[PDB]
Amino acid sequence: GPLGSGQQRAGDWKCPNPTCENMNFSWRNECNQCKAPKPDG
RNA sequence: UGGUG
Ligand SMILES: [Zn+2]
Repeated sequence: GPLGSGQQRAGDWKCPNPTCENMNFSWRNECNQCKAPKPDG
Protein backbone atom coordinates (compact mmCIF):
# COMPACT_ATOMS: atom_id res chain seq x y z
CA GLY A 1 0.00 0.00 0.00
CA PRO A 2 0.90 3.72 -0.20
CA LEU A 3 1.32 3.73 3.61
CA GLY A 4 4.73 3.47 5.30
CA SER A 5 6.84 4.33 8.37
CA GLY A 6 7.26 7.87 6.97
CA GLN A 7 5.69 10.85 8.79
CA GLN A 8 5.44 14.66 8.68
CA ARG A 9 5.07 17.12 11.59
CA ALA A 10 5.00 20.89 12.10
CA GLY A 11 8.53 22.19 12.70
CA ASP A 12 10.17 19.60 10.42
CA TRP A 13 12.86 20.86 8.05
CA LYS A 14 14.66 19.74 4.87
CA CYS A 15 18.44 19.58 4.52
CA PRO A 16 19.78 22.79 2.88
CA ASN A 17 22.57 20.78 1.21
CA PRO A 18 21.81 20.37 -2.54
CA THR A 19 23.73 17.07 -2.24
CA CYS A 20 21.43 15.88 0.57
CA GLU A 21 17.86 17.27 0.43
CA ASN A 22 17.01 14.68 3.12
CA MET A 23 13.99 15.46 5.31
CA ASN A 24 14.88 15.94 9.00
CA PHE A 25 12.81 15.74 12.20
CA SER A 26 11.91 18.98 14.01
CA TRP A 27 14.05 18.16 17.07
CA ARG A 28 17.22 17.77 14.95
CA ASN A 29 19.60 20.73 14.60
CA GLU A 30 21.73 19.05 11.91
CA CYS A 31 21.17 16.85 8.85
CA ASN A 32 20.72 13.12 9.41
CA GLN A 33 23.08 12.32 6.50
CA CYS A 34 25.41 15.25 5.72
CA LYS A 35 25.39 16.91 9.19
CA ALA A 36 24.52 20.26 7.54
CA PRO A 37 23.08 22.74 10.08
CA LYS A 38 19.36 23.57 10.16
CA PRO A 39 20.03 27.33 10.62
CA ASP A 40 22.24 29.20 8.12
CA GLY A 41 25.11 28.99 10.65
C1' U B 1 13.18 10.78 19.95
C1' G B 2 8.28 10.09 14.47
C1' G B 3 13.92 7.53 10.80
C1' U B 4 14.27 5.95 5.77
C1' G B 5 8.90 4.39 4.70
ZN1 LIG C 1 21.70 16.78 4.58
